[PDB]
Amino acid sequence: FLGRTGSSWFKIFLFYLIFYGCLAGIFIGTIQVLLLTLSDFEPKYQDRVAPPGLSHAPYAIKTEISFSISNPKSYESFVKSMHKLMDLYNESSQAGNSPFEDCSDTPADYIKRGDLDDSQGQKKACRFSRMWLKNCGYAEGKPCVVAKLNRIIGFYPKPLKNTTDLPEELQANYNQYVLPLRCAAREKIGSIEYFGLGGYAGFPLQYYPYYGKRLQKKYLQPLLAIQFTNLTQNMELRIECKVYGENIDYSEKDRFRGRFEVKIEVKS
Amino acid sequence: EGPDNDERFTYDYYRLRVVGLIVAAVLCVIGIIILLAGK
Amino acid sequence: LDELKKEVSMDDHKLSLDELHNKYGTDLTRGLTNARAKEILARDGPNSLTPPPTTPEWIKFCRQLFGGFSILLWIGAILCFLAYGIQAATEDEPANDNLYLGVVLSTVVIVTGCFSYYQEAKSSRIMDSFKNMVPQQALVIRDGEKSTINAEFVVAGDLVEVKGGDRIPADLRIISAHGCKVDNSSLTGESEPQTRSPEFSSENPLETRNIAFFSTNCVEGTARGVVVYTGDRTVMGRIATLASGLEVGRTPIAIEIEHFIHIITGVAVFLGVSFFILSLILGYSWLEAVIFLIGIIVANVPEGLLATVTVCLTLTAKRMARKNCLVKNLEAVETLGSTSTICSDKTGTLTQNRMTVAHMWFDNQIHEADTTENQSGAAFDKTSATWSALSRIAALCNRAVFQAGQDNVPILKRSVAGDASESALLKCIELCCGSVQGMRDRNPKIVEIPFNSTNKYQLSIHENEKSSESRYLLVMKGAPERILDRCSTILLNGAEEPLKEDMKEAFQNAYLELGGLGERVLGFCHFALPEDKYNEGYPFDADEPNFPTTDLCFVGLMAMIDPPRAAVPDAVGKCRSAGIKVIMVTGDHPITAKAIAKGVGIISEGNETIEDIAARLNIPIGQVNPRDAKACVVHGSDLKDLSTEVLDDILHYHTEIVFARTSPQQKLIIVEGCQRQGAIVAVTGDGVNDSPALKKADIGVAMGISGSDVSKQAADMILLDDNFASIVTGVEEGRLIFDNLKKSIAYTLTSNIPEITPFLVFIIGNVPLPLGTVTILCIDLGTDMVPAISLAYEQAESDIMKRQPRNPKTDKLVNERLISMAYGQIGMIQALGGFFSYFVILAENGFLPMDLIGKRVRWDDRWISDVEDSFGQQWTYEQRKIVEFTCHTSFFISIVVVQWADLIICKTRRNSIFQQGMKNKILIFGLFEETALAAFLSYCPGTDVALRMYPLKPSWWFCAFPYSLIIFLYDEMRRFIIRRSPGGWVEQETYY
Ligand SMILES: *[C@@H]1O[C@H](CO)[C@@H](O[C@@H]2O[C@H](CO)[C@@H](O)[C@H](O)[C@H]2NC(C)=O)[C@H](O)[C@H]1NC(C)=O
Ligand SMILES: CC(C)CCC[C@@H](C)[C@H]1CC[C@H]2[C@@H]3CC=C4C[C@@H](O)CC[C@]4(C)[C@H]3CC[C@]12C
Ligand SMILES: *[C@@H]1O[C@H](CO)[C@@H](O)[C@H](O)[C@H]1NC(C)=O
Ligand SMILES: [Mg+2]
Ligand SMILES: [Rb+]
Ligand SMILES: [Rb+]
Ligand SMILES: [Rb+]
Repeated sequence: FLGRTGSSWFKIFLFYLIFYGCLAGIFIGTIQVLLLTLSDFEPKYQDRVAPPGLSHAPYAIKTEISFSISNPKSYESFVKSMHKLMDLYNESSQAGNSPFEDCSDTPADYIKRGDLDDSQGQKKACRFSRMWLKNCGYAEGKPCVVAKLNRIIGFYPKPLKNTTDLPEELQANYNQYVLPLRCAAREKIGSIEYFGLGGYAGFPLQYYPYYGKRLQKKYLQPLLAIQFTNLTQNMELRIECKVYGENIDYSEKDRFRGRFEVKIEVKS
Repeated sequence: EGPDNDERFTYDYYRLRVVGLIVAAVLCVIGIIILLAGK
Repeated sequence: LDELKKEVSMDDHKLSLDELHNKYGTDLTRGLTNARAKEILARDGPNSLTPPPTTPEWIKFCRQLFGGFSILLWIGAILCFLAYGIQAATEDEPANDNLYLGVVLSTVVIVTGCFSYYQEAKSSRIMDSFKNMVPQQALVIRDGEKSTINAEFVVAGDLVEVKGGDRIPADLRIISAHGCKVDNSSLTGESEPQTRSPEFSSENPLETRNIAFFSTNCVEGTARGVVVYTGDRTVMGRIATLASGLEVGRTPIAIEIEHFIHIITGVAVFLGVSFFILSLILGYSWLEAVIFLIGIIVANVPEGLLATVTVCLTLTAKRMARKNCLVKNLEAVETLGSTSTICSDKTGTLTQNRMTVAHMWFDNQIHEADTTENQSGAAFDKTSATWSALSRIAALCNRAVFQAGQDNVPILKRSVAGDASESALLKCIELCCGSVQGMRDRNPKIVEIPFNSTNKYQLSIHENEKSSESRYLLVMKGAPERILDRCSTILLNGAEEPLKEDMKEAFQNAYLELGGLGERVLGFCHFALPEDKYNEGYPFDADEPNFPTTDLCFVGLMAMIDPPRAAVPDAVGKCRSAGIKVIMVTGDHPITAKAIAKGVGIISEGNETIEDIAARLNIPIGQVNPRDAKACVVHGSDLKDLSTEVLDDILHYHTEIVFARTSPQQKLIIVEGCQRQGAIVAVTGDGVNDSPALKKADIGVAMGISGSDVSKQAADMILLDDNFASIVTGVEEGRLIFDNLKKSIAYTLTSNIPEITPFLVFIIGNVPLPLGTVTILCIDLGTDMVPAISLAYEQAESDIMKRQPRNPKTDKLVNERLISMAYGQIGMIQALGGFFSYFVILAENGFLPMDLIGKRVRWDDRWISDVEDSFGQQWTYEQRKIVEFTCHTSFFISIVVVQWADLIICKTRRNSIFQQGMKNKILIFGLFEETALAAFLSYCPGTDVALRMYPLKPSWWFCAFPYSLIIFLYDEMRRFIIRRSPGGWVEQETYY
């Protein structure tokens, strides 16, 4: 033929069949032992998610949400993702004492449901009403963005203490139980309005620590609705929403490390 | 610890780099020694 | 074009002096007119040689920039700029990826260009050396007056004059001469002075006395002649053009390189476009379809391989430089290993090029002297009183002297003023009797008759050094038979005795044997003149026989030859044991050529020519079956009337071939004949008459000390110490580097698979990219480099000089067996070890292997800063990317770890590491430096930006260890099978 005879062509097939078969069987074996060394409830390493990311619902083309108020299908793209998220926080999804629980309607302290063990059933998560998100189809004019803190197993978000000076200096400082979120731009051509649990501009600490998908399915993380009823129009406004805390840090590279990058433009 | 389990989300990448560079250097020296056993 | 120059020349030495003048419109006495000479100048053109048109270095460099790998890397470099252009227009990408990767790849092409350019070097100044043989000026007779002119202004027809010490300015017809002798070594390779006279003495113009040639010099006397040829039209000017004009051609090693380039280029374009369409079918945007292709290019092309080859060659050439063997062309480092036929000059190559005493006949006994340079033999006789009598004649009846200031150099190497035979005798006595000058001071010469053409002997009368005599001793030497007709007694073991027919017959026997050995034989005799008949003041007349020259006492015979170099016989046998055919090709006479052939082992004992059979059986040569003769001796005059097909039959039908009295073109023809049969041929030589053959040879080797400038220009290799044993070393080195290149190539190729497979699974699986493009270049250009080079220092696995020369048609540098092992077996195991570490990193950070399938869509989505892992955690864009790049880093390090084992297995093709050992210090160096580089690239701060290399946790380093070990075991088991059964299965499938 090309290389060899039929007899040789066969033998080279019988070899590579057994050979690659063995190699596949060995590869699988090493994957088995790897998995055997891992927990079902907690990942081996967590230093790469460490400082929590802050992500929002409006799917930004490039950290930007520009549209026209005087146009219907101009914002119907951002309403798709906005709906996708909030559709999960339905009351019909949170039914019965299992696996949900009514928690303080005001920001409270942490809740420990034991260890990362299966020695108990599904760890009961705090309910969250999308109805706590006042004012927010969504904002056809002047968007109503929804913030979110990235989930990390066993992470206890710790707010800053009012020992020294603060950006939003001491205003509504629920020091003990709220992780604040203050959006900014100089360039003050807007109108910041925050909505959340208990009416505070933060995340209620009663939703922590997260026990993971395996130990807490259907779990709901707290949301923080933000509305920009800015009196300006037809210009790119670089708005940055920042979260503050002891366990919260940022990076010049990762522009989502505990903060937002939104470029709103109501070009109408 | 409980609420004070910050060490869980931390890794000493600084020491690791110091050690890694020490090792790389020493392996580089060892190599020179064996090569220079005759030039 | 040069087929005309490969033919024997035609001449006009047969014409009379007068007749020759009519042909060139010339005067025998007055010479040309100033006007007629200038007319002929403009007509024929200058008496000069024009160098052939060369290829500029520009075109030479750029021709490498387009050879398979460079072509693919160019397509990659441009395709980078393509994707970059498409980006800069569509979505403003502030990145530098495609732009920088395009710059990097273009640099890789340029630098790789320098390496191949360095390897494909051609240092040739043939025509320049020939031009150095034309004198600046010549002496001509114009308008009846002699004047010096620019030699280029010399034309056919003018009257030229030459004298001892000057170069022949052009081909001349001798019309007048006085004691003129010439050095024709340019045409023959033999430096013994040849007389020139107006008389025609041979039909063959290269042998006649009435022609003098350009490229030669007058050694003594004076001559006048008419110019018959000028410039390019001279006999050796044509040789110049032939030699300088010959097409170089591709080396065996070069052909091998291009061959695997085709193979690897083939699989590259195959998988390249095979997956380019496979991606579009899967609905991949052309934006991405090209990005994947660039990666495929980088994965398939072994970026550092061609440069490795060059470095391995260079390092092998450095070792040979350290044995006095200079390599002018890096590729010639290997050709000697692939050589199946050596065509060797004799004089100054196989031989020392110095008349040396070989045997002596005295006391009715043949004695042998030591002919070797360094005198590696033993003594023959010292005791016999006869010896001292013969020794005295050899010293006394000798007019040769050592040049001043030689006392530092060895006797046999020092320059001597005199003819070759007298120098030989001088050096013979000086060696075994101490200072000859002393013997010539103790015995003052009073009268002598120098060797005469008519007398055929030379005699001398000396004052006997003996005090009790202080009388007159007569000594003489000459033609053995002439000396015999002047002897009455023979000095036997001390005492004289009558010359009976018995001893006279033993003389003839001794004389015939020595002459049969191709040796020049001289007779020696002396006579103690009677005291009473010769007073202490008796005057001797040298002009008229004033003393007896008959009834003298015969002392002995001495024989001499230009002997082989000490190492030559043994080197020839070694070449022949390695299955290399050795042919002699010489300008010298057949009797001498044949005798040295037997001396060095070109013709082995018992082997006969057709002429030998005929003489032994006493029958006509036509009655001899030529197939009964494995040896042959072909004279150039017969070679001339043979067609190439008939030359091919001679080459095919004889194992032991001697081509004697060959011209320079004839040497070229013999070389081409050998090549025509498909053989790789080496030429060894030292003369300008070797230049064409040296050029045409696959590898030409010139002698460094004895070699002429031309020969060393025409060669690929120079033996700086004239050590012929270096050929044996060269062939051995050549074979070793050929095997080690295979090892180094397999090693380099093996790591291609773990660089290809990640890109494929990226498409077919939709998982995060396991390894990056930049990461690949950190391997092929970084870590694999020193290890791959180090394989060039591997010792032989068996006695390589015991095997036959490789068949260049069947035995390739890269074959299917190499690809099967590197791509199909070992590289495949490396790929898995890479993937394993990849799955380990991701799973330990929360992304278990199961959830990875079909996630790249959301993974690469820059706007999704919340991807959910297996544990329900949410990752931003840059966070997951850090883990991904950490995956690139550990996959990279996995390659390094699996290359550890590969380096050790590529060490040997057959033998076990437990047999070959770990005595390669460069290899061990490679292991340490490779690991140091990898660690540095991972842990050095800032490398996460420039190369996207991230620090690895200690446990990460050990992921591929079980795969590294399986490689070592697998290959060790496999080779154990090879050795345990030379049959073929494992062998014919995987044996590189
Ligand atoms: C989650 O809540 C949303 C609230 O808008 C539900 O949307 C409803 O969709 C139905 C049918 O398309 C409409 O008739 C209603 O007007 C919507 N609102 C309400 C309050 O009922 C959505 O269907 C819910 N999703 C799930 C899975 O239950
Ligand atoms: C990523 C995976 C799916 C690709 C696997 C590719 C396999 C099928 C390839 C890789 C190397 C290949 C072999 C390389 C060498 C030889 C020897 C040659 O004389 C015949 C073909 C043969 C035997 C090839 C057959 C196919 C082969 C085994
Ligand atoms: C939000 O909606 C409420 C009614 O639910 C209305 O009273 C109020 O004006 C709205 N706020 C703004 C800022 O438009
Ligand atoms: Mg010679
Ligand atoms: Rb490669
Ligand atoms: Rb050559
Ligand atoms: Rb490679």
